[PDB]
Amino acid sequence: GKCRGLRTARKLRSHRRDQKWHDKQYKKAHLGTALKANPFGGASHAKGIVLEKVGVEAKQPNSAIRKCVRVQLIKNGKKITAFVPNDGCLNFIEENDEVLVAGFGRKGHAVGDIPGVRFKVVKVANVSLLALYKGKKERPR
Amino acid sequence: PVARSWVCRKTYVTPRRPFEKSRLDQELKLIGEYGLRNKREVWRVKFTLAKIRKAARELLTLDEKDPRRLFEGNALLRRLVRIGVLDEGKMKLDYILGLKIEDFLERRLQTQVFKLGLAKSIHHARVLIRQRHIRVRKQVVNIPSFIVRLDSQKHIDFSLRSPYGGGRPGRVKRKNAKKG
Amino acid sequence: RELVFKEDGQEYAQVIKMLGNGRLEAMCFDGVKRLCHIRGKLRKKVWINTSDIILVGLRDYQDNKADVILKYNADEARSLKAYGELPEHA
Amino acid sequence: LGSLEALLEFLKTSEVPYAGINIGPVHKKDVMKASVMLEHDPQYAVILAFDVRIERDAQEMADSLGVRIFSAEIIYHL
RNA sequence: AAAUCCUUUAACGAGGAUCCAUUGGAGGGCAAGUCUGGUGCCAGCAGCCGCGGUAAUUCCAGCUCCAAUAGCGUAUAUUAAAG
RNA sequence: CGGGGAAUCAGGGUUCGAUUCCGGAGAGGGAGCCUGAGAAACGGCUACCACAUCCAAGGAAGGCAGCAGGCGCGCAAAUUAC
Repeated sequence: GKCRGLRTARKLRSHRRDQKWHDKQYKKAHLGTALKANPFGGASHAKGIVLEKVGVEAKQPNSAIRKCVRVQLIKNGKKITAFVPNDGCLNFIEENDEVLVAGFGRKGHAVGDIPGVRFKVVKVANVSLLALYKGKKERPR
Repeated sequence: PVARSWVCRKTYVTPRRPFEKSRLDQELKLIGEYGLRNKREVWRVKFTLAKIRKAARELLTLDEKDPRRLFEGNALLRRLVRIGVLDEGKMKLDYILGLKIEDFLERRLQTQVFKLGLAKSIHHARVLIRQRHIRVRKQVVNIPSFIVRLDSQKHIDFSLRSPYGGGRPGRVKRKNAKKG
Repeated sequence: RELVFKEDGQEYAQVIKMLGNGRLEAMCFDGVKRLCHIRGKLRKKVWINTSDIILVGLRDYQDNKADVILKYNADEARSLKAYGELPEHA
Repeated sequence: LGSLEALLEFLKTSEVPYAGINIGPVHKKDVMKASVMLEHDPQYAVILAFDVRIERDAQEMADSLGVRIFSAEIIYHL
């Protein structure tokens, strides 16, 4: 039962205000705990240096070696694993290059197949991977 | 601080569902019938009609004796009679709700140039207007989306300079005349 | 099936301590021990045992891992013994 | 730049590989490139700085991590 | 202010009018191909369900088609959908 | 920083508002004061704290969160113009 009385504005507001914390989205958002834990720290894209290339196996129902890159970020200097998008894009990357990585799409969660990766590489050595894939540019030498 | 205004407005609303048969057809019929460039031009007229309908709807809710409703209602009806989507007989606020997109698309300069028989196709009219051949009153307009006023209808003439009307041969005729 | 003397970006390995959930961890004839993943078609169809000779697809980026291409048996092992494979037993 | 060539041809003669090069004073991105090296080969994670101003944020970041910086105005010392 | 841009107007300027329209898709959600080469649970696609293990409607291509259009993808904060 | 407001939106609401108008605040951090109707002023001074320029080593001079511009920082932002 909800109190409906004309002088229950404080009771309703107090209840609604404190009961919003049991909402997953509101608590993750408003409490400054997601931000510090987030490797980017509330930034759409982030830049890093490549450690090494790595082959991550897919989930149980369908088997394949997903090509990925271990990258250390520039701002906070912590290690993450980024998934290179299109076919043969791993060839264009080399170890110890400067790489711009973006969120995958699902708001900092995993993908259908590739487990334990949040991020995907968008630029390599200040050149877009789409341009290197479509051959509109060439890796600067 | 700068002596500039930042009063800019969006004139079209995109549809809620992007891919929907029955809708896409209806918009393409409108384009096909009135030779419009893209679906932005149909959404523009939908948005303008919607805003007029919302103004009529929010006026209806007020009482029949209110000075504000009377003044605003008369002004809206006067403007819609002026533009030529109604007549003096059907000049009640209730009838504003009984308009549709056809009524507004009929008043495009492109459409009127085609309907008065200056151009011989709905596609030819848009080109003819854009090429600076058409003029209303003594003013040369090249805007297909120029919405013609009811009293301004009875004179759309060829701009005098124009080869078609004025009497001066263009590049093609000049070049053919020199090599003739 | 025919003999396959293929040493073209892929190495022969002796399976040792095959513990994992597909992990494997065998000892390659040329280099050091590596984790050789059970490739799609070898998941349920072909069974690799605790001590076995395998041709592993040397995946050269990281080099601390690989994937098992082919399983061998006694006759093919004895043949491989004959040409090129160390006096290491089969 | 002349000094940078001089240091690189010395490293070439002494047989040491070099990853990154830069002109001007040392910054926190430079010590971070020295840090991202530290994972690979602990010895190689060093900055050879000749006749340039070390920054406080770079120096304290270098001391907080396992990154050493060789500062010297006379090249003999470097 | 002096110029620029625009408007005005002599001369030149359209037949692959080569004076060239892109960005994303074509199994469902969701508009559009069980067409033809290539690869063979490898390479990759896929927001989600899923497609790939030798006739792939979904991968890399060719052709064709759809969507919006001088714009259209992608990531991320936020609003409606969220009774 | 707070308002005037902004985005979205059936009705109710939710979220944003450093940013051209109004009010407040501070000129690297604090503190003290001269002049003046008005300042605890920084394109005024005096001292300390942090940085840093010239030097004949005796002393001297500092303040872009004004317009340009540069370095740094980072995913993120223009011309040393008339």
